Amino acid sequence: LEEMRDERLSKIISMFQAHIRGYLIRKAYKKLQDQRIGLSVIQRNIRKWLVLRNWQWWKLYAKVKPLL
Amino acid sequence: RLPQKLMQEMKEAFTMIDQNRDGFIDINDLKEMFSSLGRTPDDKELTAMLKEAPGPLNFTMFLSIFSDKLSGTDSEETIRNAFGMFDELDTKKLNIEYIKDLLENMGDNFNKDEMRMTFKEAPVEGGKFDYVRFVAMIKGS
Amino acid sequence: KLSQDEIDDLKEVFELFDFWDGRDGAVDAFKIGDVCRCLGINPRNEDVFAVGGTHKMGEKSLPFEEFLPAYEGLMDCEQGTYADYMEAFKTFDREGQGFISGAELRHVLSGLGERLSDEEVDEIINLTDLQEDLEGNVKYEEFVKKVMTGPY
Ligand SMILES: [Ca+2]
Ligand SMILES: [Mg+2]
Repeated sequence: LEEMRDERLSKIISMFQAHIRGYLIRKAYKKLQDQRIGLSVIQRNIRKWLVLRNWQWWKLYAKVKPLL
Repeated sequence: RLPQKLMQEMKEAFTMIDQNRDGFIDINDLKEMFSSLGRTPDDKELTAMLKEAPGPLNFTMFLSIFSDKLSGTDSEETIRNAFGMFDELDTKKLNIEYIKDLLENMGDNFNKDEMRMTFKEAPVEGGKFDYVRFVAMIKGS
Repeated sequence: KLSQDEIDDLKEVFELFDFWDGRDGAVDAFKIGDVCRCLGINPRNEDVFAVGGTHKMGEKSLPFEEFLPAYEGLMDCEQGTYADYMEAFKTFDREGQGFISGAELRHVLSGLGERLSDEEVDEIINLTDLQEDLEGNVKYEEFVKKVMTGPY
């Protein structure tokens, strides 16, 4: 009755908030994809380092690298 | 991969270490290269380095020794920008708790031993992880 | 119902979210709504709970094939229209000129319905560049249109 009126107004508001939540997430999507690549780069490079840091060939290589 | 610039880097490193222009790296090339940089390891270290290659150390043998260990590595710049991704305001630091969380609980999770060895010598001060300096470290030595 | 174009998009987004929370071929059921938001639908939190969304991280995780049916379930959630939105803000419009105070606006977004956080409200207002006049009033029509048309 008047109950239905209040309930539909509450749903409408909630749908508008859904629209807002939608907007917020979709706006963050590109950064999320970019950050996924960034973190992949970070985890993989740290891991590669942990293996090669005590390998003599690498220690040579990294000293040669700056000289070209 | 591996990327062409990384192949080109490897070839250039091979070329410099091959002081002979031999097309091979032998113990003399290695001794020569090391003495030009500082302390020269003793013959048994050098011989052992060379023995990691199952044949005479050609460039293709050199590729064979480095390719797997270098394949997924990126430039200091790329890694620095990777970190930048999480540093919106470009402070050149990251909250220590933030980078620990990313590394340990997200993506390809670091296990507790990877976490320990990572932050052992990490440049962290005032709760701030210096990622520019960290990058220099993981690419240096 | 689901076109292959659509199923592909879902895979791409599932994988993104399946990595941010620890790559293991599963997505935390708490992120269900967020995955479906990236895909272009706007479910109410109640809608997502109804298809198996949880209230906290770490309670349950979904492999893709369990996730697909959640998405299909949400896919036809009721979505607000512009007319519904205007009718709703008009209940708060004191003189029906199309203005509401910025404070009433914050009241409806964070004090009613599926309440938004202050951060979320600050951010949507920031992103939509909604500004109030000297008496602190806003045109809700502009705001409704910008939210609906999306970040791009
Ligand atoms: Ca996962
Ligand atoms: Mg030679």
